[PDB]
Amino acid sequence: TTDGVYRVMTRRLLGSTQVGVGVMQEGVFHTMWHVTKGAALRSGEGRLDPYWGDVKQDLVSYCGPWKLDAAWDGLSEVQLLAVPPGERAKNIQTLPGIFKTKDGDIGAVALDYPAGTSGSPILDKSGRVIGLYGNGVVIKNGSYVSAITQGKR
Amino acid sequence: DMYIERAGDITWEKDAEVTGNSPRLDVALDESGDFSLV
Ligand SMILES: CNC1Cc2ccccc2C1
Repeated sequence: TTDGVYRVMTRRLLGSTQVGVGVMQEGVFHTMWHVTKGAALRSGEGRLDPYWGDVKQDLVSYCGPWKLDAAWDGLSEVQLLAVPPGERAKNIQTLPGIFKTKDGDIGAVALDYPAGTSGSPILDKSGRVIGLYGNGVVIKNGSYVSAITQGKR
Repeated sequence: DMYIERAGDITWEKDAEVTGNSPRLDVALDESGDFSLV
């Protein structure tokens, strides 16, 4: 239950497989819906039950409501704390681009990691989580760009 | 059945590697939560 970044694992496939990542903050676990499909999670001998989720936002929280409310400032570089399958956590600094939608603008990071890295946090210079990595699009040249996906608190 | 394993603290790293560009893209988000290019 300590604050920090966590791997989401399953043993129902061959070996142990990392299906994603998430953030423990203020007693609540935060990840992307497509990682868990809203299923319960085990932490040691304890169980974490889903509390809130939304397929369209592609987010889910466990044990309480969504706690992360920092937002990209629109101007400064950020850091992806990528936690790739089988690999040490590592910070990658980048200047976000922008997803333009009919409903407004969203920051986006042009960084490409395995699908199991979904749910890794994106941070501002104060260390606050401004969103989660892993819901995005493939652009004309074939590379991957993730929205900075943030919930509501 | 899914389980979680701690991987680190959430902190800004002062001398992190810098990379990636900054594309401005028109996108649409469908009811299934999938983004597409416009
Ligand atoms: C083709 N994408 C690569 C990017 C990456 C980074 C760490 C580990 C694995 C991989 C797959």
